[PDB]
Amino acid sequence: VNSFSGYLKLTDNVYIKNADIVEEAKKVKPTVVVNAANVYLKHGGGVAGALNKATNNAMQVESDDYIATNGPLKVGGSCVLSGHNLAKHCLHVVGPNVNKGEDIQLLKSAYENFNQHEVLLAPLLSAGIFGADPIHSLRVCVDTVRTNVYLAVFDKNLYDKLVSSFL
Ligand SMILES: O[C@@H]1CC[C@H](Nc2ncnc3[nH]ccc23)C1
Repeated sequence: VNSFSGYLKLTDNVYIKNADIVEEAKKVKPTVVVNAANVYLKHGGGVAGALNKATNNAMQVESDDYIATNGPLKVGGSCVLSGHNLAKHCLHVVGPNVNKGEDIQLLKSAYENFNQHEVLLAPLLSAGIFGADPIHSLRVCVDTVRTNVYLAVFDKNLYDKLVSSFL
């Protein structure tokens, strides 16, 4: 039993809700919140900008130190950093950005990072400003993630489309 509430169950291990991931993280305090990161951990907009804003820019400060030490992430890769006031940990995962021409097949690799964590609160990778089809992202999530994932979808209209079209 965990504290996630109001989710629709899609599969044995994947759950979905119309929610603001920032507000969901603030209420649940999950062990892991996933950020829709880029390779530079520049959290300017989309989910990343919203998560970072909710940390009063502490996520960005920590991220800049991480990059200065380690260099950029790989597309499809991840790193674990602090969850600040939102979660114990933040798993920064880099899905491909279609608006940069990145290969969509890397979306499966990106979701594989979730399997290193037993339970996660997450957005749909490569959705929103990353330019992928959220319906495809949900399919890859379901077919790749084996651990327990709670997906927060900000837009009510998209949420309804994802549920109604789910196979
Ligand atoms: O990137 C586009 C634009 C926003 C959508 N993604 C999100 N999904 C869950 N919670 C969120 N809070 C803020 C954004 C957000 C998709």
